[PDB]
Amino acid sequence: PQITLWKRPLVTIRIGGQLKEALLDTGADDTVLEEMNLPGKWKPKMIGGIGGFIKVRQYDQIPIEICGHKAIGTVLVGPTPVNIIGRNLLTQIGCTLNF
Amino acid sequence: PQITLWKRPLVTIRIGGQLKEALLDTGADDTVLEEMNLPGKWKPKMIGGIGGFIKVRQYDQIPIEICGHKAIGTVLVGPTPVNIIGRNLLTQIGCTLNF
Ligand SMILES: CCC(CC)CN(C[C@@H](O)[C@H](Cc1ccccc1)NC(=O)O[C@H]1CO[C@H]2OCC[C@H]21)S(=O)(=O)c1ccc(OC)cc1
Repeated sequence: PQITLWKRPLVTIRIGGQLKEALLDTGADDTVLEEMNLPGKWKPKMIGGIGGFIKVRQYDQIPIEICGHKAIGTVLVGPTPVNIIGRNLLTQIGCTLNF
Repeated sequence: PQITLWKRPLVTIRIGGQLKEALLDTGADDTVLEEMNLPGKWKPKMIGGIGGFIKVRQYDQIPIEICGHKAIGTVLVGPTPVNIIGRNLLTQIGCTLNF
């Protein structure tokens, strides 16, 4: 599809039994999801943006379905105000910027 | 151009005869540049990111040429981690997401 940017590029994602709305975010290196209790091993990390840093938990090889497209990779979980699909998964679903 | 996302989508922008590198950031509503001087009236504003809120200076109707595409719009100046081109200007240059 083609997503214009008149509004926030929010799309439906699935992670296990949770459907969430998430931003397709070219400015995000990594995917950052709102607090959720995912199974498996993780490692602590700090990520920085406008305002400073937040602490997140890094989970690897997590399958995520983004608008029907399959992805699998690292997801960072922590107290973000919005779910963010970053470049690590955007590439996997074939996403480009065009103008 | 078509821009893939295996690398950060950094582009050269022209603003006030200066060349800067800025990140095409679909997860940003607003264009926010690191501390710089711009002419004219500005308004104090606050904006929030992943790490909390910051103070910025809001400049309206500023020309920026992004990859040779002309925009004229609002530019926020303040302590962002990196120069970002947000949706307010991405829309002006006809940028869309495609997958
Ligand atoms: C370092 C570049 C940029 C920060 C500039 C990175 N951010 C992604 C942005 O797209 C966030 C994504 C974001 C969106 C909404 C809320 C928090 C974060 N947008 C953002 O801060 O936009 C601000 C400018 O416009 C405003 O509109 C939205 C918030 C304001 S991020 O959320 O902080 C972030 C995401 C992933 C990541 O992985 C290492 C590290 C940081």
